[PDB]
Order: sequence, then structure tokens, then C-alpha cells
Amino acid sequence: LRIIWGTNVSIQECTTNFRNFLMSFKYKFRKILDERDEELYYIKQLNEMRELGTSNLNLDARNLLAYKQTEDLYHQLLNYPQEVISIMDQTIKDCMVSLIVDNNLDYDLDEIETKFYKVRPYNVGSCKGMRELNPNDIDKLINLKGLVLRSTPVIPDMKVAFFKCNVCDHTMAVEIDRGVIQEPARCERIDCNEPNSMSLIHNRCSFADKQVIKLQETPDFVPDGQTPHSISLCVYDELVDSCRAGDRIEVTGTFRSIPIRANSRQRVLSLYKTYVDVVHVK
Amino acid sequence: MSAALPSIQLPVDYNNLFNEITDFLVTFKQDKGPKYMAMLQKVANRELNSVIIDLDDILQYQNEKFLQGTQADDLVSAIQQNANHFTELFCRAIDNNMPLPTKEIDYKDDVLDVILNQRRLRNERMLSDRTTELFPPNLTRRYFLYFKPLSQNCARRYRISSKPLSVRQIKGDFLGQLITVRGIITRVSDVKPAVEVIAYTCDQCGYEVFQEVNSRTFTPLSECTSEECSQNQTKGQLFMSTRASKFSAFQECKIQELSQQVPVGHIPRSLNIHVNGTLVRSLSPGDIVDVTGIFLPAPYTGFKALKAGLLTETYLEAQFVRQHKKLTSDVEERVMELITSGDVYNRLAKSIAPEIYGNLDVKKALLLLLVGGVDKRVGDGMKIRGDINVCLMGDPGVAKSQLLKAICKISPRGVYTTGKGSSGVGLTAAVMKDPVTDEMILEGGALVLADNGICCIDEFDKMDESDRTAIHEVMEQQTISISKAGINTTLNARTSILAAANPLYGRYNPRLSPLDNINLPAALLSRFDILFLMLDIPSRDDDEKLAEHVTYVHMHNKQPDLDFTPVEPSKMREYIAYAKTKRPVMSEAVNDYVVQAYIRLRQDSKREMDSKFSFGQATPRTLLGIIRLSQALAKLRLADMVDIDDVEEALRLVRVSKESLYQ
Repeated sequence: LRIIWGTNVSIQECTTNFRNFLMSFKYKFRKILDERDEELYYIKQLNEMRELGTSNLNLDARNLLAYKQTEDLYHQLLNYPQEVISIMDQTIKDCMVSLIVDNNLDYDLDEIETKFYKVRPYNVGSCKGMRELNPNDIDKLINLKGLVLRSTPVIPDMKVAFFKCNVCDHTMAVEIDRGVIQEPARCERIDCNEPNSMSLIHNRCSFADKQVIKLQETPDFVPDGQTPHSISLCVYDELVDSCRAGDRIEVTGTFRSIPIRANSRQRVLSLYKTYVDVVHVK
Repeated sequence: MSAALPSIQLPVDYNNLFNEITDFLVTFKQDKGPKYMAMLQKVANRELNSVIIDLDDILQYQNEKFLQGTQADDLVSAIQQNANHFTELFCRAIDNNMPLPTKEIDYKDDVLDVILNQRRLRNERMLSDRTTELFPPNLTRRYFLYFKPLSQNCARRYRISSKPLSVRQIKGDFLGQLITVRGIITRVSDVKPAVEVIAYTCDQCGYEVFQEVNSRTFTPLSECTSEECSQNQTKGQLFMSTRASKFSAFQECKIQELSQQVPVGHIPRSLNIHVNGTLVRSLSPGDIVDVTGIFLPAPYTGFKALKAGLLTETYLEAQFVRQHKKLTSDVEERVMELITSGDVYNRLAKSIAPEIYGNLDVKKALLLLLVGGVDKRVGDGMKIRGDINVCLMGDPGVAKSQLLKAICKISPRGVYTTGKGSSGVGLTAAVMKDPVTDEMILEGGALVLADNGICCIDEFDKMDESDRTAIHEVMEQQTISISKAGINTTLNARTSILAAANPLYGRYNPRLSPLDNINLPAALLSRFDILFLMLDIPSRDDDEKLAEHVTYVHMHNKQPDLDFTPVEPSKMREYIAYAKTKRPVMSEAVNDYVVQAYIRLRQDSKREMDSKFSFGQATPRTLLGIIRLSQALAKLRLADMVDIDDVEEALRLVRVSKESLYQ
């Protein structure tokens, strides 16, 4: 198969593994909750978003341990949680096509096949607070229980750039997808023009949203000496303006750390700052 | 280079110590085989990451070098000379004598397992891919080192470096050594990931450039420096990587002095301490502890010319912590000692606070409230009142403060307070100034941290503009909040109140009207349950006994007497905690006996109607409180006997708490 330098994860068996997990399910999981429903919650809901148009599937993600297969998927999910969502976002759009190929009268077969969807695994495992966050927890899922305090308005992100030098007309749009904007040093739109002054027409290329939110843990069974400390949030999608400040929270997020510039005007840097990146809140 | 760059020839070298750590191989057979090698096996199988290389295994190793008459230099000499140099030659001795594949890990069951071997094989196959950079030794450790000195009778055997010196005398030649200091830990920061290794990827060659981590500021390098992706017309542009960069633990703390070994002069000063390895998350604010560790100064690297000439601002680096002074689980033998001996109403009354004269009524009124218990599991949305509050008043000269507050410093989770400091605005939590780290945190007072405990207050006439709000808001159920311009979130309220109001000038005149000295009528006559008094009447027989009472404590130093065996406070604490796990349910004859009690409570209170002595006009809020303390005393003395006699103990207390002014 295709093995990556970065991860150790597989190829699209999980697509095939999801489909037999999803379609041949109809109920499971009674064995842990043995007290003593003929169709799975996901199956009817998969038809529901098809006729609502929404882009969000709130996956319980506590089924791969309640299914005989998908164990290695399940433990890769708690171990490479940036690639495996990017694999799973390809499946749901294609699994939507797997219901679209049945009846060809279903919303003209183009427009619900252009806007992307996304998934939301949540309630995965459990944590207990903040005095357990060890440095080895680099790319894992964390299940916090705390309190939101205050917010900020949205600052924008750099998802696409724009350029134009002083020729008559040049509307290129360079992508970034990094921490590095790359630039040319030669002209364009002619066969003979020198290394010209390339200008940065900033207010033309589109930007999405982003919001940082400050959290402090709820002082839960604190031993009457310790002060509840802080951590921050970063959201990307349309979970903005729904996390208003002042309510109890249970977040479902990944982990990330960033460097800081030590001098404000140099690129020199080293006690890092971390944060979390939310995939789904509650 | 010239101008005194070479030094004098020193007789103390390192190669004589380098081979002496080579004979720290399997040779120490006194202390099942090589015992320090046995600990080497319980780390490689990945369950614990702290070795302990003490001085005991060095001194006994030097004890059985008493017979080999050869030149063996001293070890505790050099390791107190320059202690920090004794870890880098140490790790370069373990690797030649480390048994590597002694564990069994297949795919999972180890963090960062297949990928480091993926990384190692990606560098191992690239060790022979020409038809090259070795690992810096910091990459493959997955372990740390530690040290531990001695202050036992081995120091009195034969010969110091571990006397608990204070911070005051420490500035001399004690810089670059290993010294322990006791203190009190304050200013606990958090745990942040520090850097020890690096990995830049350029996405063209994949050759991850490694470097040692220097001080807190450093700089990335260029992209045309490598061996494959360099040296052409195209160079891969470098950037960082997270998962291929191992990160450590780090947390900062500050010490002070014991306030008993300080001289008569100056104030004590602080000191900086760090952590490494895995001693982290093991200190607390208020720990009367001591740390043993090694010494080094640090450069400042900022504004070093005009200011910062040769200032030093050192810290100490930690090595060991020796912390001090810390339910049917090998403790049931003392729970039986209360069950076999019995004696609830009197021996426990003499147990808590036996250091006064008389007043067995009030020492009994408090022990019932030190157990509490869930009032009623209401289920529906009827949040009933619990946790009644008793207030005191009167002006004795027996220093009333250390009567009540001595109970608070042994009772569980019961925080002390006073008038100054956390006033009624800072009784709850608020937002304040912080250091250069995350400001606008929610700093608290007492009630946001002492939930469901004891709020032992004094000085009730102090800061009353904020306090008079503060007492109602906890007597009112569940509105401890921060109604500021920051947030409108509200937290719980479940704590009992024990108040002691001081009178007006001189004595409270009992012939005058009461409430001449307490300023809250509405807080008292309707929202409390019971009162007391500490009035002083002249009486000859008691005071000479009270005179012998206070003079007996001076010639000796001990205070105990009067045929009472003193009881350990853990025993009743276990008895309270066991009593808090019962919660009996009342019968029907008890509510039949209180309706006749309240009628007899109604009729006589509706006879006086005067402003001479008495308070109250028989509220049901007093009626529900007398049900509250009954099941409380039925909780502590649970023999499953909720009956007429159990509540007869209850009205026995309300009649003696009342009319304490009639003398």
C-alpha cells in the first residue's frame, strides 16, 4: 500500500471499512449496556442532510469499539487526528454519491455534490481536568470540562492570495496552504519585461473566519489551595457566535503548539505556548 | 591564543573519573543482583522514567574500597565541586551498558513507537544510500537522571554537603554546587512544553537537521546547508515539524523563608527554582518542604551594554523533593473504639476544644453542625434550605478569637477569615491584575473555594458596606456570583456560617435593650436559628478556679486534666465522615411530636409581645430548623431510633441556647 513518511496510516480500506460498518449495522452496542432500534441513527440521518443540505455530521464516534472491525482505524483516530478526518471527509461526499447513484432525480446531481461536508467526532474517551496534560500529548483528542470567559471579534485568515505588478493587467492568485507565502521575481503577461515591482492588492482575495476564545477550567474538586488556570480556543467553521461567553462547556478538540517571537522585531524565538483546536463543542 | 588563555595545570582531571564510572559496571554486589542495574530494566520496558542515583550506592561502594590499597579519588568531593558536570559524562557511560531489546511491544501499547523506528530506519537506510549525520546523543534517551544526598549517621560515621542551610548565608562559594534549602513554596506556574531537540523539514530531501537547544531564545538556520536538497539550483525551503520534535516538562516556583530563622532585621527574599525530568506536578502553594538540587547562574542576553553589566540573577536547579507534614481501609479499628466505648454526648464534647472553662452547652451546639448531611433528596425543583448557621455575641476577656478559630484550623475544609483583606466584595471571586502571563483570571476570596464547609468569620463590624450584602447572599440559597461587567455566571452556595459579633463600647448593658450593637435586624430574627452569649457575671468560686486555670499553664507547659482521655481528631473526622454516609429517614411519631411542640412554641411566644428581653415571634423558619438539627443529631448518634426521645434531645438545646441573657 501507500505508506507515508509522516504517519503510519493506511490507504482507503477505511472507506470500504466505513461502508460495511455503516450499512450493515442497524443496531449494535447493547452488550455493554445489557439490560434486556431496528435501524441505525446514522442511516436515517444520512438521508436527512441530503434533503436539508447541511454540511455537518455529528458522529458519536463511540462505535468503532462497539464494532468487531475498525479497531486500527479507531486507535489511529486518537493518534493522527488531522489526516484521518481528511480521509473521512472524502468518504462522506462519495458515500453521498453512493446514495445519489441510486435515484438520479435527487437535487439535480450537481449542487449537493459541490459544497463540501464535514464530520464531528465527539465524546471520545474521557479526561478529568487540566492537571494531567503531559507534554507527550502532542496530537491527541482531549475532552475538556470548563468555563468560557470572554471573546473577541473575528480576525481573518490567509487562505488565498492575490498579486499584480505594474503591467496593464495581471490577476494571478497564488495559494499558500503553509506558513510561507511564495512570490515571483520575474514579470509576466509579456515575453520581455524585467524583474518588476510586484504589489500586494490585499483586499481582493477572500478570507474566512477565525476566533480565539479564552477558557478557564471549572474548579471541580480542587483541593482548596489551587487557583483555576487558563487555556485558549481556536475555531474555524461556523461554530462562531454560538459559543457565547458565560456558560458551562464540554469541548472535543485536538492539540497543537506554536512558537513565539521573543523580540517583537526579530524572528528569533522558547517556552512555547499551546492551545487546542475545536472540532465540535457542547 | 595569547594573553593568559591557558590556565595553570590542575591535578583534578576528568579522565580519572571517566574510567571510574566505567567501574560502575556490574561490580556493586553488596546491594537481586546488581541493584542499580535492576532499576535499569524497569525503565526500558516503558513504565517509569526516573532513575535515582543516590550517594548511598557511592559511599558503600567506597566502603568496600577500604581494602583495595590503590589511588581512588574522592567522589563526593568533585560532585560538590561542580555538580552539573556530573550528568553528561554519566549518560555517555550508560549506553555502553544498556540492554536494549529487553521489552516486548508489538504495534500499540507505547507512545511514539512505530514512528521513531520509522524515523530510525529512515536514517539507518540513509546511512548507506550513496551507492550522513549521526544522531546527537540527546535524541534517543527516553529517560532522565537524578541525585540524592545524605544527612544520616553515615555523616557521623566518617568524613556535610546536606545541612539544611537557609537562604540567608548562601551567596558565597555555594554557586555551582549542590545544596538543599527548606522554605515555603509560592507562585506556582503551570506546566509548559520546553524544547530539547529540533527537526526542520524542507520537503525536498527530507533530511531533518538536528541541533542542541540553547537558552530561551534561538534562531532557525537557512535552507542551503544540507547534503542532498542543497548544492543545486533548487533548494527545499525549510520549515518546522511538531511530531518529530520531542518536548519536555517545565514549571517555575519561588521560595521564601520559614519566618523563625530570619534575623531581627531585614525582610526575607525570594529565589528561583526550576524542574526537569518527572518531579513535576508534585509541589503545592503552602508546602512546608525542602528541595535538594544543583546550582548555576544564567546570562541575561538583553540590554547588556548600558544596563546589565555583569549581573547574574541566578536560579537553582532541582534534583529531589522530600515533602513533609501531610473508610473501611485499615482504619476501622479506631471506628470501633467509639462504638465500643460509646460516650457520644459527653466525651466527644470534652474532645473538641478542652481548653476553656465551662461552656459545655456551646461546644455541643457545634459538633452537630460539623457533620451536616444532605437535608432531603428533593428530586423535583424544590431546592430546600440546608446547613443552618449559628452566631455568637458577647465580650469575654478570654480572647474569644482563639476559641472559635482553633476549632476552624482542625475542622475539615474550614477556611479562616477576618475583617481586613477578603471583604464582602472580595469574598466571592473577581478579576484582578496578574503578572506578565495570562491576566484577568478569576481570583477568589473564600466562598468560591470553601464550598460546603466552615466559613469561620470574625470582626463583624468591619467593612460592612460590602459584608452586609455578603452575608445575605449566602444565607440566600445559590446566588454566589460575579455580577460584574465581565460575566454573569453564578456558582453554588452550600457552606455554614459561624459568626461572633462584638458588642458596643464597654460591656453590652443587659438592662438596656438588645440589638444595640448588632446592626442587622432583618438578618437575625428571621433567618437564623439559635443564639448564645458570653456575658460575664462576678462570681467568686468560679474565678479563683479560673485563676488557677490560667496560672497552671505557666509553671509547666501542659494543660490537660479532669479525667478525660484526649482523642485524636482523625477519629471523630472518620466518625463524622461515616455518620455523613447514613442519612436516616424519619418516622411518623416525630412529626406528630413537633406539631404539638410548635403549638406550645406558638402560645408562650404569643404571651410576652414585649421589647424588654426576647426576640422572635415563632416563625416556621424556626420550626423547620428544629427538624434540621434533629436529623443531624440523629445522623451522628445513629442507632436507627428517630423517635420522641431523639427530638427530646433537640428541644433540650433550643431552651438552653435561648434565655442566655436572663442571668
